[PDB]
Amino acid sequence: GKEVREKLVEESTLETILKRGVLKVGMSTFVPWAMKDKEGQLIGFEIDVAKRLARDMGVKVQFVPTKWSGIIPALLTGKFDIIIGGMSIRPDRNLKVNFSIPYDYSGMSLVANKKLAQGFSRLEDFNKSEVLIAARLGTTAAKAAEKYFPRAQLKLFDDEAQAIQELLNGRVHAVVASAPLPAFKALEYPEQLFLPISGTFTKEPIGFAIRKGDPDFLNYLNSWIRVVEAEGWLREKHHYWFETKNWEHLLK
Amino acid sequence: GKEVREKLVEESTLETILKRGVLKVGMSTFVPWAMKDKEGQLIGFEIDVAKRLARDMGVKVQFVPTKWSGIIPALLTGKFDIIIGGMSIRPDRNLKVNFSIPYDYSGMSLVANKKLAQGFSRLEDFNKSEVLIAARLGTTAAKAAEKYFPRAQLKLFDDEAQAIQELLNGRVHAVVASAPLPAFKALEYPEQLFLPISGTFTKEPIGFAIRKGDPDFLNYLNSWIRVVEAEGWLREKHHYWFETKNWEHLLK
Amino acid sequence: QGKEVREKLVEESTLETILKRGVLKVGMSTFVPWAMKDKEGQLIGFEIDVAKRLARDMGVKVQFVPTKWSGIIPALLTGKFDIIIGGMSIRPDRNLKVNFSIPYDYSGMSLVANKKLAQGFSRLEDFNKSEVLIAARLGTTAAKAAEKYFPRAQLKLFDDEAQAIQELLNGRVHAVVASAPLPAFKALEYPEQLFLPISGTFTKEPIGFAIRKGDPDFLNYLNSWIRVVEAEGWLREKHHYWFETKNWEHLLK
Ligand SMILES: N[C@@H](Cc1c[nH]c2ccccc12)C(=O)O
Ligand SMILES: N[C@@H](Cc1c[nH]c2ccccc12)C(=O)O
Ligand SMILES: N[C@@H](Cc1c[nH]c2ccccc12)C(=O)O
Repeated sequence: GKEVREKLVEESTLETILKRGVLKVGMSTFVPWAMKDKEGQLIGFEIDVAKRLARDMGVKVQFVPTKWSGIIPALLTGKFDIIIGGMSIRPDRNLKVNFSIPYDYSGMSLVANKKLAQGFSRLEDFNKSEVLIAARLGTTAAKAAEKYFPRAQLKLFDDEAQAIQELLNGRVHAVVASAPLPAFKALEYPEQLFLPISGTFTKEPIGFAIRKGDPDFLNYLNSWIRVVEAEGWLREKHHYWFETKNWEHLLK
Repeated sequence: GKEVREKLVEESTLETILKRGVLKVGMSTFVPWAMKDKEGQLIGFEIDVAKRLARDMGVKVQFVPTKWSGIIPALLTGKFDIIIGGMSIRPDRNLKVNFSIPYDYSGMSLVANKKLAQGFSRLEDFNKSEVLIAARLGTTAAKAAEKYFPRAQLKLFDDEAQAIQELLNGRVHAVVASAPLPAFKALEYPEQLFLPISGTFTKEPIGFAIRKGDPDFLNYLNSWIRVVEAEGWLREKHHYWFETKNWEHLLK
Repeated sequence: QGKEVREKLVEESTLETILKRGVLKVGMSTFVPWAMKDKEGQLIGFEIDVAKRLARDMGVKVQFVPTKWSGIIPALLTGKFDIIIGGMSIRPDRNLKVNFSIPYDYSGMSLVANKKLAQGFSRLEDFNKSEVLIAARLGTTAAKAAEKYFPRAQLKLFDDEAQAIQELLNGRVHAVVASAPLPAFKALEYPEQLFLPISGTFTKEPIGFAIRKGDPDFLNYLNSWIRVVEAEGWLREKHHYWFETKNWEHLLK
């Protein structure tokens, strides 16, 4: 009279984590979401979120850096328990994984090369056949480039630094990427780069991704988000990482 | 040692939809939530919601128009996968079906007959035993009439146009219905009708209804709502259908 | 057939257990004005009102199972009742064993101090000192808060609230830490001995129902119910009545 329900509880990935004593977290490099610093340790907003979640669960944390384009297959094949990697909740991804409630929000922005894109002042100036746009492979930045600049030539990169180097070198007109990356890079490299428009042109809820059939793990993650949101801690961390450069000299 | 969990995933109605290639949606006629255009094809706020959801799942959409009084039994016996019908989340209904998070909010309003309700300037003027009120059978409008005008005689109709026609004919004092229907009809027929009070006297979250034991389908629907809400799409659609009459030329 | 596991999960929900019994069994503990016995001998308060409307909207009777707070989660786990509706803060350590609804209320921590021992105190830091003795209820988030915000002070955990106040009045502790509005009530009650050194609250804690795990249908029902009564304004009206007025005072005496 209770077997099915008890078996569902036992098979939760939350129970797998508790038995192992370690939360295994899949993520990828996006500055300042997650990145290796000069001491060789991972830091960033997503790292702070994952480290606190592990601590509040009473377990150790282990990070499993993964190629972003293969991060969902890695979750599905059990390379880790959870994606904490600044993943936008999306209905195509949700076919394969389940999402928590949002713990952050992001929006898409654009940074441009001063010589190639001189005089460009509007989104539509980049939606032309002769314009080359760079974005990160497998991300919502690529999807936004296709949606808002469909006539542009889109060039995808599996590495964030390789994409910005193309822009610095004058090989593409713009990089499309989540704020605050475009604004930060325009301020970092004013000799080569500029920010044509302030603000953002998408609004994207960010959630944890976990494997399906696990309502108990979802309950735990959503309850955890609600508590640290009400505490003001997510706002504090969002401001530190995305609205200051106080962490800048931790990096190589 | 994970059969129960793997079987729950396989038995989700989300997987049933994906393998069929078609989302089957139950709904009923309420202008402008869902109604036939002059070609005989369905249009409205709820139709647009269902069409986007199906498209974002990668499937076709098939509408199953249903008598509202039997729409939950139809869901339970498998006539369709989901109710996208402007349904208020309610605890009695929740005994039989599960509800998504809200994708819309509505509120109750009243439109009155000028001759029978001459002088009725307040809501309490309609809470009298000599007053007759019409409402749609099986809706929260019928419940609202029972709660806020318990002394009045309630006349129920399974057809929206039949109810407003009784009001137009001077056979009832008022129709209780979700905004914007009362305001729209008072502006459409000022010779017969008037709106004694602006604004609404209920506030009702609107949710999808699906069959129980399906946490995976619930996760998908709620994550979808969060994405299209943040995009501003639900707001745009709510404004077009419920705050303008720009769609009237599609009807007749 | 082909839906066996799913149909069994539906049938094994505690929601169905409640509907078949015809009665909702609610675990709670006595905290004024969350839940308390009035002078007619009946339970009243914010949590009682929430539980009574939930039961009525479910179509069942309600039965309250008063339980000692430190043992309330073990009592839920062993089936002494169906649900905790007892002002319980959603917390990650508790969530290891039970599941939580979305929030139906929020609380924040406060503090009530002895006038003689804590004369001149006016900030949180004044109480964070080795000589300061602080009391908090065992097993509550007041104990966690005292540990976090007053780590240097000597912490006296208790489970007899009346005895803790007796010690605060005779000056055997400097302050009592507890969820607002209770410290303010104790201060506004005994203005000669006690006072309220800090205005407002220094935590923000979402409050949720707690239920046994593996029950996504019961969670859906509880969360949908909260959404409806929150939209109606009813929860905020009940929060105001119990926690921001004393209109209920003379039901007690
Ligand atoms: N949210 C993006 C990933 C992302 C995070 N930070 C970024 C910065 C730039 C480009 C992409 C990103 C996605 O889900 O696909
Ligand atoms: N929300 C109502 C249905 C509804 C939508 N639009 C309406 C207009 C008039 C009356 C009822 C309705 C319900 O759940 O019952
Ligand atoms: N929210 C507290 C319980 C509580 C409610 N009201 C209180 C008043 C005093 C002390 C504790 C409480 C907890 O979960 O631990």
